[PDB]
Amino acid sequence: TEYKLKLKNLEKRLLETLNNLKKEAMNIEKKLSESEEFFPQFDNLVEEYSIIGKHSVKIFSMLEKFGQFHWFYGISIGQFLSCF
Repeated sequence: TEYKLKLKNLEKRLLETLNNLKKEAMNIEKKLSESEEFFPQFDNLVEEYSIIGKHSVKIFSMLEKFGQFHWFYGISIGQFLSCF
């Protein structure tokens, strides 16, 4: 985001430095080319976390049903993350 904004700023400034223009353009191109294989390897990882999550939301729900049962057995989500 900051590179594309600064690139537009450099382009309007050049309208009213081509070396650093080309270098930041190459930097912009590289921080994309490396985003190509990063995403399918990123999102392929989390299946470990889906089995984590489906248990986590069930555990919190069970403690919540203990909280609706008796007024003393209350629990917040902040305490769940602190214990996590």
